[PDB]
Amino acid sequence: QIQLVQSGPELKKPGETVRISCKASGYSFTNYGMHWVKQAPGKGLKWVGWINTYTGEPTYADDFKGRFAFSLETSASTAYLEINNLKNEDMATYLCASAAGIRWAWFAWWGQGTLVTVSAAKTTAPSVYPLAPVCGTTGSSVTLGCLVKGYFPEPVTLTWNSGSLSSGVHTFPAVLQSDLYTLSSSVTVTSSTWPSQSITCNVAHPASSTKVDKKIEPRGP
Amino acid sequence: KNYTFRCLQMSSFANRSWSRTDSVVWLGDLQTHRWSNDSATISFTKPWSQGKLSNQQWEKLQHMFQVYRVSFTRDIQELVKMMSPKEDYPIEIQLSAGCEMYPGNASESFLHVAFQGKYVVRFWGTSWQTVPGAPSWLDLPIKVLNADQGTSATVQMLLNDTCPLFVRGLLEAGKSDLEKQEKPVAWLSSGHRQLVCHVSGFYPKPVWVMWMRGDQEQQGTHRGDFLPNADETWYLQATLDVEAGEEAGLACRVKHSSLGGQDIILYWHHHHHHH
Amino acid sequence: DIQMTQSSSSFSVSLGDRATITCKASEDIYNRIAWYQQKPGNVPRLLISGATSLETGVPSRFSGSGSGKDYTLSITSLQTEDVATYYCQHYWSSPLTFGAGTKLELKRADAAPTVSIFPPSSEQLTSGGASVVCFLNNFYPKDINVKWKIDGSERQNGVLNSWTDQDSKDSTYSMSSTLTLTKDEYERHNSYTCEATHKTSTSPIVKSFNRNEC
Amino acid sequence: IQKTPQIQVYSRHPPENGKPNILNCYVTQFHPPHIEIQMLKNGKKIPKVEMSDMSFSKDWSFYILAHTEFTPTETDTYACRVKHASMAEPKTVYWDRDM
Ligand SMILES: CCCCC/C=C\C/C=C\CCCCCCCCCC(=O)N[C@@H](CO[C@H]1O[C@H](CO)[C@H](O)[C@H](O)[C@H]1O)[C@H](O)[C@H](O)CCCCCCCCCCCCCC
Ligand SMILES: *[C@@H]1O[C@H](CO)[C@@H](O[C@@H]2O[C@H](CO)[C@@H](O)[C@H](O)[C@H]2NC(C)=O)[C@H](O)[C@H]1NC(C)=O
Ligand SMILES: *[C@@H]1O[C@H](CO)[C@@H](O)[C@H](O)[C@H]1NC(C)=O
Repeated sequence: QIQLVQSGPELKKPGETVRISCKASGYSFTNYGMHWVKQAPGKGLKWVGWINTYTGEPTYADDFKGRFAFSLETSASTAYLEINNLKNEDMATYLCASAAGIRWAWFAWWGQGTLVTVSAAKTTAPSVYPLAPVCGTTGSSVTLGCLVKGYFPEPVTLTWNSGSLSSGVHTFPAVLQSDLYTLSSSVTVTSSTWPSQSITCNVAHPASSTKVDKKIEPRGP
Repeated sequence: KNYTFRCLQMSSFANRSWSRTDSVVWLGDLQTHRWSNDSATISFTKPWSQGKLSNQQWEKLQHMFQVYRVSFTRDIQELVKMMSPKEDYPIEIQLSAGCEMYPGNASESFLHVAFQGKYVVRFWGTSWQTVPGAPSWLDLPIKVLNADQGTSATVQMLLNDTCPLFVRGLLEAGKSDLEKQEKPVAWLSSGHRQLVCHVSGFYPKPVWVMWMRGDQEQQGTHRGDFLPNADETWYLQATLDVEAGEEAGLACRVKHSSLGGQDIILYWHHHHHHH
Repeated sequence: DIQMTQSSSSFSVSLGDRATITCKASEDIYNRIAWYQQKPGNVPRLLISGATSLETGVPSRFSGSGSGKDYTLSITSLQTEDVATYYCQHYWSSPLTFGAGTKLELKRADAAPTVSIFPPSSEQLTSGGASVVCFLNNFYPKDINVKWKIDGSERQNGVLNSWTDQDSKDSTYSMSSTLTLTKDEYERHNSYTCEATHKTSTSPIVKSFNRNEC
Repeated sequence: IQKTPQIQVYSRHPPENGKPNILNCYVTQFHPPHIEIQMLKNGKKIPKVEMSDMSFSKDWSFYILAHTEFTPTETDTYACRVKHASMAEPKTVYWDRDM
């Protein structure tokens, strides 16, 4: 039952501070030291350092000295990671892991991780654009698109016909366009089904209370 | 209840950046291996020290041990950070590991660890454990080390299988050394006034030395410690408290396996002692 | 600092095949190496520590090996359950460093991308901007190059790309490429081209549309 | 803690003058293992003194053997001097024999 539970996702602006927590249970807190690992969006694991849960003595990996500080409250078996003056390069998921010192630092137990998002942008609702095929078309099947542009923060949920159309869908990972997010999705059906049956793109952005439908229509003159 | 194979390790830790480790290996009371801190490889002290193991098999062991030595140092240096009293340098770790060989297939292995000259930890069965009496603070280090299953698994294989298998090799390979018979030579000499009977050059250890007046064994014969000679033979002295005039009629008698039933009988005189 | 460099960032294997991932340390780490499996969305899972010792949870098809600087993780026969990223890590001295990770993907017969191009919607145009979207769907292998052409000239500024992970069902990859312009810059030109070079064809797959045509 | 060394000087063979012999200095019962041992002839130290590898017996205390090849004469005295962390002053033990 050795278990590590971390604080929820954090959304912060450049320069601000963040304080992540990590409650341990199922073992004597003072036995194993607490390690911190950083993982930026699709980047692989970097060791931030560790703190001795008996003495309180921290050790920081060189790349994290200054701006990163480990503290703990032995009282309530909780470790803390504090990042000051947040920078874009800090935007990552931070995982806590308990292990004995450094020479026995293989990490069998991991916290679920805490995603810290660093961005100056304020909440913005997406624009949804129906993407219809080029004007005037042979081929057994046909491909329709949907463009979600300029929203913050993540995520949005895109469905087709309220979820009634999930086969032949590709919803792509969002990408940062300037300061905001842009995501696109493509659905493919047979020629006989469109525009015989109406296909509507559904986009929801919970952070701004936005629920928007767009019916895809063929093009004019 | 015969030959005991001992690997003796001496590690000294002065600063947190100075340490050395030296080892000697014994089969009974004959030195088979030496491994000083200076040397990257283990030394043979006897022509037959490689036992029955092939050069490749031996290479595998040497390598196994070289990894162990470096690893041991670093483990101890780190573990000192969580000891009591806090970082109590200097630190003297001693290890005594091997197996006692018996008739047939029977053998029992051992691994004993002494900290600051006191027996504290042994390897027992599948894990390290602190012995009764051992200081309270050792609990965390041993728990930490017991997480290293790889080590446990290796040590188990070494103790259960490797040791007895290797030593049988040695006992066969060095049979003509281990079974040598070396004859004792005796001489006499002088805050208690006493006569000293010196008995030197014998092998193996079992020896019988007694002061005697004729048939009568002198019960006041004090047997000394067994002292080693440079050439792997033994030295021992039996003393007897005597006042001036009690010397005449005394003799030193020596029974030893090498003599073939013909005991040394050495009679006393005016420094002119005789057979 | 001890560097931990894993040979490959990723390679494809036929389901069922023997896989071997090599991790090379910049200096002798005498067996103090751990292997981790991580899947997108999950936490790292420890497989092997001490070079060879498996965690009691881990299936026996996983296997750790090596000595000195060179260490290997091995899977006797890869299952679908095993497509993930694998990290090596030393714990010989501070600082602890992880390898860059080796992502295991699945091998598959080659498949050319289905390319579709999309001119800007009425809504976006009337709002000021104009995005030309190109989908490159269901292709293998993942290696693809997309090039934009406006009136036969290459265009580099303005494009944003997004890639999907290997499809859990059909083992294909997909890509979307978006060229974003102002309404004015867009109405300046005639033809917009989405051009894809891919293993499956010695000459690029070309999709165009003319702005003045229907 | 520390344990003070016990020095023992003895010859390999019956000591007769003019016959080659080996003198042994056997130091035991000390801790820690760092020790200085030299063998002396008439107060000046003997240059060629051979030293066994340090070892320890069951009680965990250290021991070491020093030995030197010598031919005893009637006018030569030999001793073994030891310096150790446990003793404030170096201990010298003389070879004693009937004369
Ligand atoms: C036959 C010829 C004779 C020559 C012998 C010469 C000298 C040695 C003689 C006697 C000493 C007895 C040696 C027995 C110890 C052998 C241990 C072998 C295992 C080893 O190398 N462990 C190494 C390396 O582990 C790695 O490598 C392994 C590969 O074998 C595994 O992959 C493992 O998972 C990985 O972590 C570990 O670092 C291990 O923890 C070293 C420490 C073992 C000794 C324990 C000491 C007792 C505890 C002391 C108390 C703590 C003091 C408080 C500060
Ligand atoms: C005992 O031997 C070890 C290994 O041969 C020595 O450790 C080396 O020490 C120097 C620092 O003086 C380092 O640069 C090397 O990295 C060390 N090598 C290893 C493998 O650890 C040690 O110094 C020797 N100790 C004594 C007292 O001579
Ligand atoms: C080694 O021996 C002990 C008994 O002394 C036993 O309990 C243990 O399981 C053995 N290990 C192996 C690997 O044979």
